Amino acid sequence: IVEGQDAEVGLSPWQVMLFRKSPQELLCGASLISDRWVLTAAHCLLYPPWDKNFTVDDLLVRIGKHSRTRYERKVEKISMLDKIYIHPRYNWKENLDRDIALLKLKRPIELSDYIHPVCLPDKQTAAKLLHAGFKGRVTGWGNRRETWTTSVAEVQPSVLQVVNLPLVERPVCKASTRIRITDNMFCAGYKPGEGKRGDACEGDSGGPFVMKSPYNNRWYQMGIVSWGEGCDRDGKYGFYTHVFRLKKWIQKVIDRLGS
Amino acid sequence: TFGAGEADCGLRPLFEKKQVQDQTEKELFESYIEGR
Ligand SMILES: N=C(N)c1ccc(C[C@@H](NC(=O)CNS(=O)(=O)c2ccc3ccccc3c2)C(=O)N2CCCCC2)cc1
Repeated sequence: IVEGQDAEVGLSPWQVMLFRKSPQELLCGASLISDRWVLTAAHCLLYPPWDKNFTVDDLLVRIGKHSRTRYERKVEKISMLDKIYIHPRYNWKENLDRDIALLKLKRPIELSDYIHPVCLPDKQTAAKLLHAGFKGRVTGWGNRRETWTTSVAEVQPSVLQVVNLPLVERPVCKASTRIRITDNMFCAGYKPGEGKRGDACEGDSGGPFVMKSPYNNRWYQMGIVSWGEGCDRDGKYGFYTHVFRLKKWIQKVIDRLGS
Repeated sequence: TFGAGEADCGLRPLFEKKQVQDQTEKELFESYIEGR
């Protein structure tokens, strides 16, 4: 996260990280939506151009973390995945449309102080919170800046990163990229002029965009980090899976294949 | 202690349930009421 802060401990309990098992590697963030269902972007799993097609046995989910480096005895639950579900209409060969995926653990997790669900969005909360200028929050342990790929990249957060970014209005999102933008994504970050900066970057993909409701004082996931040109370039916005326009789906699979 | 499916949510333990507010929380709230 480009210009984030160090996060307060237990700040985003829903924060899961995907590792590849051997060789050990942070792959993506994700959110804990239930004690057995982790939400993530489709592209952490399947992007055929970079031969990425990750099997269920290739991955492992670290929940309850704060440090990126350290195994922390007391906080931390390592699960493994029973199923990897990716949208039929995930369109990699164009514009990452319907970039969502949903992972069933092998084993339910016991919630603790530090491991606790996101709310998914409802009609009223989507409609009430998703307005341009409203600030949401993106988190994760990924690159603090746009980097040339070396293995030890140096730019890697110690502690989980948080930033707060304004939702930007669709004409402006459309206008910032040649890539065809569709209705199930939204963009966020500052305009040129607005004094302030911020973005997600590599390895923050899959992680939450959350907003907090002043109704009932709970947090909901509005977005998932999906894509963008660079990290934190002028005139470029960060693009997020619109979780609600894929909520009609978000229900359906957990309730199709259910037991 | 109890188990179930996805239930109450979105209130963090060491914040909402303790009635404490985190560092950055106040930006989001200030953007909200600066719009509608
Ligand atoms: N908000 C940010 N600045 C941000 C967000 C996400 C990332 C990670 C993300 N990387 C990129 O989006 C690299 N930018 S990219 O090169 O402009 C890119 C690459 C391929 C695309 C294919 C379909 C649709 C859009 C595409 C965008 C990634 O791992 N992807 C897997 C490969 C396909 C692209 C996404 C980086 C930065």
